[PDB]
Amino acid sequence: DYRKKLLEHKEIDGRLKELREQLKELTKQYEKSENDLKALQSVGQIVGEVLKQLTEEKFIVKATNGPRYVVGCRRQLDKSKLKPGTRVALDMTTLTIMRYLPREVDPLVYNMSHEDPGNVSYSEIGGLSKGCLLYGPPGTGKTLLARAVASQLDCNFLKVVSSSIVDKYIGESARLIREMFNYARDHQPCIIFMDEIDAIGGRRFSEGTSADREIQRTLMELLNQMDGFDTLHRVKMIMATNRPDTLDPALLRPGRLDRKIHIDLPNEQARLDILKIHAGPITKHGEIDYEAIVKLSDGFNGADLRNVCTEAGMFAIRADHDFVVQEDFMKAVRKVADSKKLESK
Amino acid sequence: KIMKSEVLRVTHELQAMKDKIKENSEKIKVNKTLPYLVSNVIELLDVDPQRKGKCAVIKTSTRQTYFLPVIGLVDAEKLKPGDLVGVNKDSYLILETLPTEYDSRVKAMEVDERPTEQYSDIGGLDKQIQELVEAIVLPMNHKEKFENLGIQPPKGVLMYGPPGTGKTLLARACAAQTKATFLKLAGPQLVQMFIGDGAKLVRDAFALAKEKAPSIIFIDELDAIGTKRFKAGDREVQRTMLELLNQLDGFQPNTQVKVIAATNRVDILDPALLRSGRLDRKIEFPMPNEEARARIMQIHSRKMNVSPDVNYEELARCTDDFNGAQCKAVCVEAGMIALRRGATELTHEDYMEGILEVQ
Amino acid sequence: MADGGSERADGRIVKMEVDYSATVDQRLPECAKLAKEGRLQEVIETLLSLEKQTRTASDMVSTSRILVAVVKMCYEAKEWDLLNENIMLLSKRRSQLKQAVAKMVQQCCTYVEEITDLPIKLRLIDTLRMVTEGKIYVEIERARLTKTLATIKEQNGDVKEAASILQELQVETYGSMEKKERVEFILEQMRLCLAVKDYIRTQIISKKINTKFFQEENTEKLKLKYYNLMIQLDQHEGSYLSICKHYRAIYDTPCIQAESEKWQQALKSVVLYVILAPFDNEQSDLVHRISGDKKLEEIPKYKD
Repeated sequence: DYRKKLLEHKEIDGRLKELREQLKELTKQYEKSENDLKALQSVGQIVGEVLKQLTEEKFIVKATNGPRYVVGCRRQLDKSKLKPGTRVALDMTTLTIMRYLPREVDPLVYNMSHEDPGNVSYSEIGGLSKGCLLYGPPGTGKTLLARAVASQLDCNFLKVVSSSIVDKYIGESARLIREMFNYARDHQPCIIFMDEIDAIGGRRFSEGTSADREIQRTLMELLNQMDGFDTLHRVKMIMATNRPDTLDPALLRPGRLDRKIHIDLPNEQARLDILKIHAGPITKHGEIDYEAIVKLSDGFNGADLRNVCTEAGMFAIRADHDFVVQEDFMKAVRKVADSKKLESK
Repeated sequence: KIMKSEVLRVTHELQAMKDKIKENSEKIKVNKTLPYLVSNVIELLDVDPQRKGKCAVIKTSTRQTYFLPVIGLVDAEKLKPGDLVGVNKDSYLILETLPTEYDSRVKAMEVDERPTEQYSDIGGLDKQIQELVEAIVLPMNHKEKFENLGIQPPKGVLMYGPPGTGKTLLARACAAQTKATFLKLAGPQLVQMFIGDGAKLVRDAFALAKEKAPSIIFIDELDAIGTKRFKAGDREVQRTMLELLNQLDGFQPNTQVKVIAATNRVDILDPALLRSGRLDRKIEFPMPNEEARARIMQIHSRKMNVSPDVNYEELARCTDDFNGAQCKAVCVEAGMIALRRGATELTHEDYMEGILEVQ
Repeated sequence: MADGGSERADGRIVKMEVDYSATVDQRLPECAKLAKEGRLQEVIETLLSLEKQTRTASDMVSTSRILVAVVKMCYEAKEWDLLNENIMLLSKRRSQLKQAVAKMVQQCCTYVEEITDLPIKLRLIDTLRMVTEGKIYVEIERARLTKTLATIKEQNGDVKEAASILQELQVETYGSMEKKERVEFILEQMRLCLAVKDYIRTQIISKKINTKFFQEENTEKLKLKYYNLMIQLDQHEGSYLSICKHYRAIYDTPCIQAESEKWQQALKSVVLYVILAPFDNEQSDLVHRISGDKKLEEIPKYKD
């Protein structure tokens, strides 16, 4: 009688205290609405540029539209940012200065913003313990690793695509080799990725045309800046490709590519580790046996092993079964992997 | 319960807040009614040293540059360098941002809602088309099971084979089953007179696929521009093409709308087209035999008044090394001269008459 | 493919049991062409991880009972890149080289305690020239041989090699990323300095010592002991300012170890650097870093 009323009143108090969270959470956003409505009251600002300063207090501004004006100094700001050569902002009333406007390339934001999150990718590369060559034996992952450390820190996102040395006009790409590598020599930290270099890696065996001679001339600038009269002790380049046969044996000198990393799945612990990191979100039956999948797989591609395992998960979803036994893994990874061996020419 | 009696005052304050938000929330309609012009927005992060640094660069349509910080409501897809933003008369604030992509010559390339033909128009290809029918039905309805199993559908499917096989009308026939928006694109459309057009066409395709609703983008004649030359125009198509491959390799959020491709020949096979997001689904579509051609010609000719005395042996013998769209042209031609033959019923000589007529 | 050299390996280890060094001279042409061939990158790795164990196993059998070591040191001392001179395509492996040098220093480590005083000076004088002739290494064994020789030079009484170990240490500490081995090998900088006592060398080496290291990525346990062993010799060379920035960072030492013995050293030197602190600015603010600690008032010098 008395002992039950404390628990019952605890239940009424429970259902009474469980209704505040449905309102007090959205009231912060509702008040944030009026906070923004009070934040949109700072309006009517214009821009300008400073060329010549006569008086330390009042100088000449240059507007983007073309007409020039002169403004004063606001009591809040100081003479630090007031020096000429810094783009600033102005107001329509009294031509006061609220703050400055830092310059940037319309494109510099694109070249300095593309970023890729994910910090576990550095430890999701599997059992893998002045230039690096990522060649193309029967095993993939050249992009998941470079994008794994590049997604970890990379200190930048200086990606160099092999399609940026096209130079449709006269082949003066030396301005871009010295321009971008001059940016690499300017910025103290720099990491360079060179993916799919086989397209620009012509062996120039026979007499090349004008299209090949300019690309091989950019390769001559690469020679002149790797083993020429310029060291590359601090900058690092990652030459990724697809076929390790046409990789410019003139460029295959060990003076540039110190080590060679054959991206494959040789070790049973590396294939088992990559199989376990790719087999994370998949659900299976209690019968688990990875040694048959790892043992039967010999010299395959990592991401394509993910595509074959998920292809076996779809072969198992054809029968719309929630649980997925490893029989379709052995027979579907077996048969589909044999089809990859057929299409591995 | 004496300590829990103060909750009533809190609920009265909250319902009073809901009663008082109607006015300041009501002026949203009269202040944010209509942005009268369109102004381009360029994102540029500033630093104030709360007193936090946040600003943006504005450009009006009349070529006038002004100054304003990043303001408005809660932004999720905003803060991108886009156009068609909300702005009042003279205060120049940002109220309603909406992406423009406007250059309608590329935006309105092929505005198709849905086609008429379906997958039940062919015969003898279920063993090789069933994988594609699954690969378009299960990624559209079974998104829930993709989290229990951890499955991400591939975005590049290579529908390759000899020409004239009707792969375009067949992929469109499956696009009727996709129920999504169908958007064609031709290979020779990337080669333009001006420079950098292919970047606008590719970023436009991923602008409508990325921005718009879940759709279907089927391209064809990709082999006509997929040449791996070692100036050259196909190397410019290597700039645009390798740019697209960079947008299918460097973009992990590419889990959105797929990109279906079809090549009429595999002579110049680009080796860089092998990836989970790239053209990994390589299902070979050979030339249909006389049996399969009699099947697709029978189902494509099931509407005309065909004579029941068809043993398919004469047409099976005459159809040697033919294709799907060729027998479709024989069916259409038979439906063309069968009208002027007087007999409303399709005869048996019209098959070889059309075969020797158009071929 | 290594399938040809594997049979020669596992068969050679069985057939090579009692034969003298002449059969090794017969093996020289058998392994010269075997090292010249095998262009495969990942396949011949086993052939180089077996054949080297066959020739070094024959070196173990030859060095087991009787050893003159003259012809032994002449074979490797005269034949280093004989197989690397005909092959114009350097496979840039750098995978079995670390196992090569590490296995050589492992066998020399099993033969380095007490075998015969004569060949050790020529073998070590050979490998320290191999340090200079290498120019490409992880900088682990190159420091290992010269510090395990320098330890013998400590009791040998010849301190002339200080310029050698401390001159080669700069080369052995730049060009690679060493976190643990750099601190374990950095004590040699101030190890022989008690015998050398060169002021300009102390000026070159806490300068080269404290370049980039504050707390992290370097654990031993005995870190504070080496901290006391770092700037105390700069107090020997300096007069008073050397400990102003030294005795201000030992406040975490009582937190790491027992606080019983910290009263005699840490809480004694907690006042000397603020007494010897400059009178301009550091005296004004540095007196507040020690004020407030409950252990400060317990010292009888608190009134001072």
